[PDB]
Amino acid sequence: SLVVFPFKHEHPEVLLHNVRVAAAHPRVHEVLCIGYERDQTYEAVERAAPEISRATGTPVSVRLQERLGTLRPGKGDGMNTALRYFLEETQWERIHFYDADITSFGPDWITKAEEAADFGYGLVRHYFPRASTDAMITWMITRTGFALLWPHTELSWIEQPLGGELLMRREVAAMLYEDERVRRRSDWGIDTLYTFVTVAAGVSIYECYIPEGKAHRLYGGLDDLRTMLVECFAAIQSLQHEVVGQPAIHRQEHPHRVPVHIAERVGYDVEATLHRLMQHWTPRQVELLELFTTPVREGLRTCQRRPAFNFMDEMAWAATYHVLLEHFQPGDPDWEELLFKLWTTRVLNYTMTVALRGYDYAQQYLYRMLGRYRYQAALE
Ligand SMILES: Nc1nc2c(ncn2[C@@H]2O[C@H](COP(=O)(O)OP(=O)(O)O)[C@@H](O)[C@H]2O)c(=O)[nH]1
Ligand SMILES: [Mn+2]
Repeated sequence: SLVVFPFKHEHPEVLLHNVRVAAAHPRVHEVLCIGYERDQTYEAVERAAPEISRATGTPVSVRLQERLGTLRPGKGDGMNTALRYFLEETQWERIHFYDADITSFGPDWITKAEEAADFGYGLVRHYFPRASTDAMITWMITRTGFALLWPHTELSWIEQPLGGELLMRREVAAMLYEDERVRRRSDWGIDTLYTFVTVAAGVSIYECYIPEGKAHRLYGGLDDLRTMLVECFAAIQSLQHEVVGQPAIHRQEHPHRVPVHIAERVGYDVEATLHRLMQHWTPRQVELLELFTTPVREGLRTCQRRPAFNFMDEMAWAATYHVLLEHFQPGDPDWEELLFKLWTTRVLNYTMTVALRGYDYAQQYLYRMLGRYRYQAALE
């Protein structure tokens, strides 16, 4: 198999460790690191490369991402450049992706995936336990969107649609490299694209569970995620009129109980997030609210004077979602900030009226949210 780690600003030690793990694995026949730019990490890898290759019998290659798409040049270009290398410069039967910044990586990751592929699945997705205030894009944007737009489909049932850890059969990779909507998505929307398209094409999917969780880079306040938020919402938006094919087999490994350290983690700085809600206002944003339902309009307007979020419950979010699908303009600075504030109030609502009632309570809620969304959408 080919194992790929795409990287941007990672520390060298962290990535080289993971490369060492993959290179040591009996089933891995090459590893490719795909860099955003040539930096300290890129060079570090390049010189450790031929030395790891002889100690293991596995070639390791570094390469720059190239401009294959047309949105922000970001992770998409990275993964697609990797697709091209896999498909055009090698004859390997399978391709693995794993985020570069993982600190809990081990060979069972690889093993579990390969075995599932042996079992016959076209695509294998690693999923993990996550803290109840993490994954807020995943739930509030990606899964919610898939549920509101494609209720009868397998799409909202994917556990981790933004997740970067996965394995594909060659033909699946080829199919994806050849799909214009996929190639286009050079920014953060790549994972959403791979998820959507593999499902839509009737690829057979297995989601295997990694109990240890994903130890990666940590994040402080909510606006760390702002670009990602817009790009991820954009991705859904652009798919909104697509149609989905007959589904294949979709099965998911049963999840273990959550590590205590994970159930006990807090995803963001509440104070700072409340502060941020009252910032970066413009008259244009205030006028743009006129597009929204009264409680959302009035809700968000209050945020100019003081933080408000009780209004942003599950129904209000769905209504807000429909307006955004219709009027949101990627590239528009005001729409971008409005989406951010708006998502922000949803997260806070969820944090105080759900996450605070406890981990299990939150998880049960989130799944029931999707359920209710799926059911509402299929009546209209
Ligand atoms: N090649 C490439 N890799 C990227 C880019 N942006 C992010 N990455 C990598 O994609 C993976 C996910 O990035 P990260 O910020 O840690 O994702 P997150 O944990 O979900 O917030 C990591 O391996 C990053 O190094 C990019 O523009 N190009
Ligand atoms: Mn990460």
